[PDB]
Parts: sequence; structure tokens; C-alpha cells
Amino acid sequence: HVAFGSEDIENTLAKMDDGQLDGLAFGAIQLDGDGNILQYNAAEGDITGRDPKQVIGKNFFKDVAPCTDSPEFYGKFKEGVASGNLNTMFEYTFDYQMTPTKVKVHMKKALDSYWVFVKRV
Ligand SMILES: *C(=O)/C=C/c1ccc(O)cc1
Repeated sequence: HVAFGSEDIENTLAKMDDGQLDGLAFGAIQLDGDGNILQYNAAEGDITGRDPKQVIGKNFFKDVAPCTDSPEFYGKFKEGVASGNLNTMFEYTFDYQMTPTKVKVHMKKALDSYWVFVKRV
């Protein structure tokens, strides 16, 4: 088990393959520094209606999740990629090609890549 917001979440998830990541209680996306989607788990698709196989390779901020292109989300992502120590938590609403859904988001650098964790609120 691993809880959303755990202090060493990136350690636990570093040791995980697809099945384990797909088993998480919360949405988990891994992005590269350009915002391209490396991994996208089953729990996230249950929040957003996206097929996890279909969004791998796409750009999260440009194409998949346009509502996240804002100082409040994308702005914080690039600040944390630049500053080297991404680790930030905030509320957000996801509303593109889905019913508007309130979530909380935790972005954290991976053990060169970057996690976006999501849970319904
Ligand atoms: C806003 O358009 C957000 C879209 C979105 C957020 C998270 C996802 O996993 C997919 C789309």
C-alpha cells in the first residue's frame, strides 16, 4: 500500500512496474521535463476517461490536459523542473472533455522525470 502524499512516495513508486502502478489508490502520471507522458496509470484513467495506452507519448500540457496550462499548474511544474526539487501540492478542476471534476494534485520529481499524482476531492 502507498498513500497519496506520502513523504517518500517517489521511493516506493520507483520500485514499481505497470501492474503495481495500475493498482495505486490515486492517479499517477509520469512526465518528462518537456511534459510528455511517460506513464499513466489505470486510476488516473478512472478519473479522467482517458485510455492510458493512448495518451503515452502525448504532451500533457499542450494536448491532453489543456486546462492545466496555467501559472497554477504548468507554471509550478516548470518552476520545479528548473529549480531541481519538484514537490508541490494544490487543488484544481479538470474540465476538458470530461464532467468538471475537483481534484487535488501533488507533483514530485521522480527518484529526470516528474510525477503528477491526482485524487478526487
Ligand atoms: C484539463 O483539461 C485537464 C485535463 C486532464 C487532467 C488530467 C488527465 O489525466 C487528463 C486530462
